[PDB]
Amino acid sequence: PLAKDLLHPSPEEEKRKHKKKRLVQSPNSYFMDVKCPGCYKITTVFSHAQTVVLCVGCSTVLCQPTGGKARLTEGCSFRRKQ
Amino acid sequence: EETRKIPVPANRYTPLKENWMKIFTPIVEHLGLQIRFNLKSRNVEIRTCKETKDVSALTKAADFVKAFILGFQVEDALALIRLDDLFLESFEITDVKPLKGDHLSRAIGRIAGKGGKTKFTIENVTRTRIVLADVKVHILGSFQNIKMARTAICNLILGNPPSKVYGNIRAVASRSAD
Amino acid sequence: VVADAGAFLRHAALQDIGKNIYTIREVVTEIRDKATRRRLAVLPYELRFKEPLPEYVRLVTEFSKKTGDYPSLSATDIQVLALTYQLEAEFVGVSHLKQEPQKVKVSSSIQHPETPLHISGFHLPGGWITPSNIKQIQQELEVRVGCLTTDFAMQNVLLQMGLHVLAVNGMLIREARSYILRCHGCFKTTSDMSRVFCSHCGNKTLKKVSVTVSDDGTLHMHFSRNPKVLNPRGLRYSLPTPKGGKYAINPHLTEDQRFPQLRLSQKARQKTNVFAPDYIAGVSPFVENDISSRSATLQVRDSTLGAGRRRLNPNASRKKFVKKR
Amino acid sequence: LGPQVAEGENVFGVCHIFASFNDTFVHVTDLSGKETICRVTGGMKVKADRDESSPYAAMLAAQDVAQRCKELGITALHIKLRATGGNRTKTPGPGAQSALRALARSGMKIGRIEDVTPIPSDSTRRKGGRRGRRL
Amino acid sequence: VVDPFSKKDWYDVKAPAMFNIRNIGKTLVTRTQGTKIASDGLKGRVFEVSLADLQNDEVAFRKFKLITEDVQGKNCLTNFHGMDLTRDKMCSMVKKWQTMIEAHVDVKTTDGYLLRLFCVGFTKKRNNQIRKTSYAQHQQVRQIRKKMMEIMTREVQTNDLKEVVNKLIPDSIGKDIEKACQSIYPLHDVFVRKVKMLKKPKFELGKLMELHG
RNA sequence: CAAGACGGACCAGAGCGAAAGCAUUUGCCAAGAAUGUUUUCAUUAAUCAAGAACGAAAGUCGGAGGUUCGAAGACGAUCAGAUACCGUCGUAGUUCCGACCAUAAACGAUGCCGACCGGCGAUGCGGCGGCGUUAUUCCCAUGACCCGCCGGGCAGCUUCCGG
Ligand SMILES: [Zn+2]
Repeated sequence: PLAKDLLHPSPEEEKRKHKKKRLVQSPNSYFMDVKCPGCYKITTVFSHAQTVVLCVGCSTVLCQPTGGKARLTEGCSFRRKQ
Repeated sequence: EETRKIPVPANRYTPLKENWMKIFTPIVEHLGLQIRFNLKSRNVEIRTCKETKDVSALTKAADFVKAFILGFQVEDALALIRLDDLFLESFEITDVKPLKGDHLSRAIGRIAGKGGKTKFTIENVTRTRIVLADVKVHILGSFQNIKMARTAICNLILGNPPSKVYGNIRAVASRSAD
Repeated sequence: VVADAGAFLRHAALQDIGKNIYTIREVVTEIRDKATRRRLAVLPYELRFKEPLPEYVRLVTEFSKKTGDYPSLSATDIQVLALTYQLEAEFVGVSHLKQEPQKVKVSSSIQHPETPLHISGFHLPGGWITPSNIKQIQQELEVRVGCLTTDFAMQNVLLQMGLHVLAVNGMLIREARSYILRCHGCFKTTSDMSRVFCSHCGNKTLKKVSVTVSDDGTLHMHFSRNPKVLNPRGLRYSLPTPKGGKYAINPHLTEDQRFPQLRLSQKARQKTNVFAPDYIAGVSPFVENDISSRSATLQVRDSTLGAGRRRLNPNASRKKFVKKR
Repeated sequence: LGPQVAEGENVFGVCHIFASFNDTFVHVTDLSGKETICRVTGGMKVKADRDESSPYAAMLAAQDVAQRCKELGITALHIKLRATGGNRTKTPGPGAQSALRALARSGMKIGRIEDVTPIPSDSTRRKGGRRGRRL
Repeated sequence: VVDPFSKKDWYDVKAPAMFNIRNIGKTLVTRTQGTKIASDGLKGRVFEVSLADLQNDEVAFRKFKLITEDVQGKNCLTNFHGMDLTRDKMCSMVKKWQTMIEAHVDVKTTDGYLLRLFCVGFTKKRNNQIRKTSYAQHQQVRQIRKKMMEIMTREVQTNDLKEVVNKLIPDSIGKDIEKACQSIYPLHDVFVRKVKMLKKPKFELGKLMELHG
């Protein structure tokens, strides 16, 4: 208290903070690259997707909507993009 | 050989554990009764053995342990062990007046008073012991003394201030050949 | 056959079993109970007082600091232990005894430290207290020299050495299981079960750990692998500003802080005893309460009273219309 | 006159001890409860309405019932305690305790102590008003 | 003046074959005086027998209502009528910082006895729990209730009174409910607290013979 | 056996609702907060004279029903002067349906919206990150606990922030 550099805070405090209460707004979501266990097709899936996404050339369910992050089916592979 | 089993709540387990020697020693020493505490059924078990001196001692011990479980001190129920003409009468606080919520809590307050003082004053005049469970009142004493104590408590929990109750019970205790 | 204060405190009529009955003067002069002091003026006088030369006291001291029981014992306990050591050296050969005691081995279980095992009355699934078991329920019951000691720490160091010990019973004891307090900050163990602040780091952090000692000299400690024991739930809460005067009650943070004197009056701290021969002459079945003293208006309570209230965590919800003293 | 039982086994009755807040009833019945054996009130032992619910009347009642049951061969009793129940108070009074102790003294083996007080699930309105009850 | 108990008779009252102890007591019946038959007069009596008086090893907080049906020469043959927990046990089980879950079914046995079963269960505090309360949410409560109804419905429909009474004595239904409800919320003290007799078939004499011996 | 009533204990400084208020099971019906979103619109907002929905209990009209309780009223006791208290019975009412009434210590005796100024950990819901125990070691997720973090809540403790 009484001594806090408001311009340059630690990354731990900014990741701890609510997303609208950061020094500059930044979302907590991401676009993850998903590969089905069956086919080789690349799909891009939002981390908090509300809709059930299907593989285009396989017609296979990739994830289910949840209260927060969309959980993937078992066996699917994913990586966070950039 | 017959037995009596009485339950214990979760809030009286630790007082039972701390006061356990002071409970089981008078029951087994001069009354001659077997005693155990079943942890699975949460029951105090009192039994008659060959060493029991007389009949109805097991009833005396059952009243003693029941009074301890209801919230009385170990010596105040050892009074039930020694004396014959002592009883344990209890009632709910809503039995005389339908009280809801905060009103009810205030009624509990004016059985206790500040620091418990009011309660102790009744215990000084009526020669009883009063235990206040959460919505329950238990009186230990003689029959006429139980009547005086319940009159004081019922007067308190329908609105009377404590000073009027003190004056009334002191006049009654003067009239009761105490 | 040496007698500690626990022999006379528990009324051990054991002068017949022994012949080398040796006691210190300070074990017999520090007793304050009137009944056993009256008993000592009636009992047959076969005991004789004997004082140890201090080389044995020195050696008992350096392995008392090694066994981890030196803060637990007192000075007169060291005197009694040196007395039985020096008589075992004087009469029996000394080479029977091993020094520099063994290492303790760790074996933990899932049982809570507050599980009521080895309590005589309690029974899980028979365990009965009968009139034929009262004289026998003392502790876990199991040639020329012996002890009459009930304190556990002396027994712990004594069986760590290897002297046979006996109690107010007849037959000697081979195994001793009990409880100790262990600090989980500084890892210093105390045999004093009454204390709540440890002697080394001074924090309110001692927790119960069970111990078992064999006659061979093996100590082993049972810990509890229960996360409820080491849970920091109600430990951090806002404390009020420190207050002084004649009526302040501070939150008791250290073992030696100076509290103001707030004692109950003698009428307030009398409990009725019902088996007195003159009890029936009384006008009331119970002792009259204290409603007139100044300690009644200040709501002074006994130290043992209200223990479960202190055990609730302060960051919780009490009932709306109550105040916690 | 009574059951033809060997000395080892006991004859069981069921003693309903109902302590109302004006007197006390000691009602020994069959194990079924349909056929009765004995019953004396607080009022048939003391000749005063003031002392009708007193433990004196209850204990005299218990001795009278115990003697009558010794006459008819019943040696042991199960106990079914009772208060008025319903809207009223639920705890059996000191008269029920006095009757229980007095029949315990009078040579009776005691079976099961069980409380049947008619606790309502969800009651009707109390006999007193909003102002209160009992002085 | 004339003693009423001189004309009375003592009849044996005996339990069915499902229990180890048969003779559950004596009953007092006024003799047949021409108009009313003593055998017919005793035929509608309900006996409240604690289960520890019926089996040696079994716990004593369960009571069986047993109704008599036939008279066999100073023997009163008896049949199962109901079952209920002791009020002391019920008052001890209802603690504060937990949830009470109730269920009931109207279910019919294979031999025509229509019963009403009640089931009580409590949420359990775990052995490492720090929180004071163990409240279950409403959908969890509904799922537990639905599972209890399904379990006791399938356990009573497939049997008659013989196996139903034989599984009510150790409460196999209660232990099955406790084991099956762990995947939703851990249950603490589950019992079939009450069994009611709603409908009985036409009375048969042979049926009581295999129920007795 | 029937009748009407009421949903105890569980039941908490817990929850929901604009308030009055709301607690037996199941099903149906439309609502709603909060949370989550790198969704969409792009100032659409706040407070509001006039006006309008809801509004405990009591009470008034029509119908039904009346278990308990019960104003009035009838008795019995109680006393220099008692006509309120107490006990028994009991009508309107207390219950339901459809119309009225718009009042309470209808309370936090504290307008609503927005901003800033000390701290702490419990709880309710949602979300996130997790080493472990459990659904007799669960074959993988998922429920129950355990440790933190974020958002909106019901509240609490502490403080010489300032008043
Ligand atoms: Zn330490």
